[PDB]
Amino acid sequence: MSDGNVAWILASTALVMLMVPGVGFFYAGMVRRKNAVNMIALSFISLIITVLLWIFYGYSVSFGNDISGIIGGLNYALLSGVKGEDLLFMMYQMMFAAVTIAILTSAIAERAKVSSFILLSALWLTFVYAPFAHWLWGGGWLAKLGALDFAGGMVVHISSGFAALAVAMTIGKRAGFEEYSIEPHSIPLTLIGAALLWFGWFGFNGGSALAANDVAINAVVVTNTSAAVAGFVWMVIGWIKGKPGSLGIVSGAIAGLAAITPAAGFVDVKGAIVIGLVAGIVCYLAMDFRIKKKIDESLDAWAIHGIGGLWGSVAVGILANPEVNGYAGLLFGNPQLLVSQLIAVASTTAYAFLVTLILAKAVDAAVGLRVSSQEEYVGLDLSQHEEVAYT
Amino acid sequence: MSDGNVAWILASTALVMLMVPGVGFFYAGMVRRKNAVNMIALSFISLIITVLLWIFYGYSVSFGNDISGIIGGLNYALLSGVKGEDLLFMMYQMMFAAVTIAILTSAIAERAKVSSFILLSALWLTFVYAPFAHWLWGGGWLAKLGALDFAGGMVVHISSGFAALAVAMTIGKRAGFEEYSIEPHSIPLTLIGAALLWFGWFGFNGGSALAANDVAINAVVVTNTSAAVAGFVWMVIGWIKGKPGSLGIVSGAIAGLAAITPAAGFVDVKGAIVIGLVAGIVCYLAMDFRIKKKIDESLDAWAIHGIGGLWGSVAVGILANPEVNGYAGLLFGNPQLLVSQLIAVASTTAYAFLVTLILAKAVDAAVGLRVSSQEEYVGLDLSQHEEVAYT
Amino acid sequence: MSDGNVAWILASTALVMLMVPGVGFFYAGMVRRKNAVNMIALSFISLIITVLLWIFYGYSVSFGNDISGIIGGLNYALLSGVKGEDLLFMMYQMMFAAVTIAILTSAIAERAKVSSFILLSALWLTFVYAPFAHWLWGGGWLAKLGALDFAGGMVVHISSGFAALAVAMTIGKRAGFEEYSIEPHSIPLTLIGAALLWFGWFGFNGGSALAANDVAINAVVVTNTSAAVAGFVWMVIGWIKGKPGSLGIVSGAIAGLAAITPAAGFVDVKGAIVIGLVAGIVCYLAMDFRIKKKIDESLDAWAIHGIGGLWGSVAVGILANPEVNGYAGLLFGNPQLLVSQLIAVASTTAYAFLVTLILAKAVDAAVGLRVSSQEEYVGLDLSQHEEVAYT
Repeated sequence: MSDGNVAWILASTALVMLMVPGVGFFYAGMVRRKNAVNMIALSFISLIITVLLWIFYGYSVSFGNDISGIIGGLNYALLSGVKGEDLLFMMYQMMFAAVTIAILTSAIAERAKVSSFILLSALWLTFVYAPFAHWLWGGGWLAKLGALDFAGGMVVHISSGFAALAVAMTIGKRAGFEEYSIEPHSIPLTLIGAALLWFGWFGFNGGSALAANDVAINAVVVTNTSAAVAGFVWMVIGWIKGKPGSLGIVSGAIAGLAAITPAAGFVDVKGAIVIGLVAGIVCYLAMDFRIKKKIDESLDAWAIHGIGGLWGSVAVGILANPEVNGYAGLLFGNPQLLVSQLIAVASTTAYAFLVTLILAKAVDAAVGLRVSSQEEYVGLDLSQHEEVAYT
Repeated sequence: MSDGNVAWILASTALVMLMVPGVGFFYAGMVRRKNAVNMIALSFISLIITVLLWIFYGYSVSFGNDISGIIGGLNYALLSGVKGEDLLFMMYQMMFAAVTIAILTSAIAERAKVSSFILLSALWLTFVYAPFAHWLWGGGWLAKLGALDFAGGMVVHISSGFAALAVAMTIGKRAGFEEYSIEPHSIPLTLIGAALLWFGWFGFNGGSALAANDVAINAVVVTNTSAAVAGFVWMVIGWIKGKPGSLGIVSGAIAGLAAITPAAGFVDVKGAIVIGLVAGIVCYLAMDFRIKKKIDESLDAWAIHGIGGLWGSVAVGILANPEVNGYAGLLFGNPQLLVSQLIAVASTTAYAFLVTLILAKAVDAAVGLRVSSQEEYVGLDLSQHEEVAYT
Repeated sequence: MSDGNVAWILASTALVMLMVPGVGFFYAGMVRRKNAVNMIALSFISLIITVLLWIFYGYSVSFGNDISGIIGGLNYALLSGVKGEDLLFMMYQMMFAAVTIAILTSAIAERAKVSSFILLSALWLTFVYAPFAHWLWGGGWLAKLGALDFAGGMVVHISSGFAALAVAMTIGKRAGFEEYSIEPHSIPLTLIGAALLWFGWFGFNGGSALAANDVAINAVVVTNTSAAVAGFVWMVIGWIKGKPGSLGIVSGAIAGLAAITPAAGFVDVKGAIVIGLVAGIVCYLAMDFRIKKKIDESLDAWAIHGIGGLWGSVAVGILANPEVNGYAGLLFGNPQLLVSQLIAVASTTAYAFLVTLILAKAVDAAVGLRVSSQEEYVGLDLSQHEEVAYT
């Protein structure tokens, strides 16, 4: 199987798994002390629930026998018939799902019932994630019309980003959101999460070539490039508006990482530089805008991942360099790729937002998404986990 | 040597090394602020001491020329005669030893003299760990009678688990153990440790195939499976008894990881599901039981690793699927494997508990294991390291 | 390209990248709460700035067409002409640069303007790092006269170490440095950084063989060996002088890691033991000495990396074992290698110290390195980032 290739993907899988709690730490540092445990716990739960559902039927629904090009059959339920390298792919893909669910927790920070999140997550994984994976990577209709997504610009970032926006709108602002700022209880904790996310992204984008080859190497180069550019942009903006806070710096880096994800294996360093530069700017604008509109999409999964993934997914159609991976974009003489990307981006963006909206309201109506005001007041660590973060 | 295989084991070795301080963080978050440094420091010391002893003679005693099938000779002392791939194996195995010693620190939390722990650790590594490794993996008597242990259900988990129980009983309860609860000073710190342990377990179980092949892939799949199942079980139990604390969730996940370790490369996903389900239940019961019996085996190395490793090691004899790795268990028509496992489990469990008991008392009699009451009062960070965790 | 080798270097690159924020956490725990964010932020900025400059021209200046054996041309600017495996090497090397810059932040702890550090870093990377890399690894004059540096004893440790000493002397002591001790605000945070540094060093030294072969395996063995020995030494010294603080333990381990870096792929375990033993002693003495001289080279980049790298680089000339990697040192009958090392060490030590001194003063004169007294008083988290570490 090429031990080298198996080695790299085994490693990449471990790396993406680390990103799940990595998201938890990243988010936890930004919420109040009384909700720190909850924020982290959500990422671990996201991992646990994802592994089970993926095995049970999630994998099959994403990559099983195609039906009308919109979803896969149940031929791989309980991994029936999944062997050898297919097992590794299943496992690697399983982790992409988990990270996606964790990113989404941005929209429910400090005020959701754990039980409700689990229910919603299970439904979302079933009706939004699996379909997307199938459409783009499971031989679905989007792949058929030529759409590309190297590492999940759409499958992972647009989905969680826009789903987060829908969820935030459904669950409502946190008490005191408009009145006064919620201060991050531990920026260092968030920076630890940020370090784990950058590190794990090596397996995320680099492992998406599914081999230890020139494409993986390219993905690693441009991934770091876009991250550095977007992080530099936010640093500049930070200075332009005051002082460069560390949160803005790593938030910018992540914008660049999300934007390059769908294009990591198709563009060159120059293209990577454009992608990161634009990502830094548009994502910052997106953040400012949702803030202006007073939407409590708390940790900016939308502005960063949603918008970053949207831009990067479209950028693929403009900058794909055939000398890099055969595929060519607009600037390389091929208008068709751009149209495939726009269709894919338009489709995934609308579906993620609208369907999540339906699922969120459904669950809210069925069991209620938000915790009581008093639980929100005492904090979810105590009220939802009967634990205290620090003593 | 197959660069791919060397690559994977090099990586797996790095991964297992990370698990050592990972154990330190995991444990540190659960003790009081005045003992945080001590708890972490112990894991680093465990690593340092293990590397030296392993090199000096530990490796040789585990994997050197067999003598009566119970121990290895000194032909590899100072790595004399260890070259090429044998060097990599030595290094990979070295890290298993280190993690084992760190897990054991559970039984001495908040009240042991560092010097005494070092002495005990050196003795334990010599008279308990090395023998076990030799018996099962060094061509010892247990391997000869057909016993199997894929990644250390017995060599690592039962040994540390039961040794921890013996040590706890010898050193005695912490002041105020029975009167009032000791609160974890930083659950987030513990969750960081938990994240590092899950991540490193990819190298632990996955690297035990000693190649980037189908067995490693299987080990990685079932390892994540069992972890998710057992973590889900503890989450359910947590809800059944109140609220699902994050500590219970990751403790359950670890129970599943310990249980699947001895079977990672022999069972299928369905078997992995059974193993994790039972592990979650029995380990939770074990925890409750040692608590009822008022034994201060502080961080549950026993209930989690001891019992989890015991179950998983026995489960190998029941669920080994020949279609997975040739070996077959009871349910697959082979009663013999079960008997080999029971013998191995009975032997390793009794020896670990009884011999550790002897060593602990010996050291206690020789130099005294426990710190003075006042040192316990002011905390070991100050009294044993003359340091203060946070300012 | 040997998927196995690409796999290992891809992984090693991820590992070295993690070391950058790893340095940030390591240092952050040792400074005051009011400067925690700043200390970490500096490492992330170091990474961001390094990636950009490396791509732009840093890589080319280090490994491009040689000119007079002191520097490389601009033939690889913007990675023009860099493809395949050369891209991976570029990326792997990029991370070495980033870690070096982060280590250097030791000398400006708690009192530097971020903008000034960036300017200085950019200049230093250009006039000190790139040249060194070229001299030793880019076919420069030092390589030509037979000097060796397996993983950066000189390129990374001596450079940052001595540059840090120069910077510290130029920027001046922190207010109250001589009067009273500055207490570490979070030793646990530092230990997390220490864990990440030890773990990442697997990719640092182990990946320097640029293949998953016997040399990488050796590097990994001796790297862990030297670390354990030096850490044990500091533990002993700690006991000899009082109690073994955890900071001394990991600081000793790092001394051993820095010392073995230039020799990781040339010496045997016995040589590794000598290197770590001496490193522990000389680095401890160096620390005591700079303290006696009242130099506020704050986090001992000099005593640990500077001196550790100096010793290890010289040790290569004494202990290189031809049976390990062909090269032989003094004790193995070859006096020439020792002379090459002394020349290289003398050259790199003097240049790093003197040129950094010039650059630091230049920048200080141009824009001023140090923050105002009041900013130093309120802390750089607030004054330089308008952020608060913990709430």
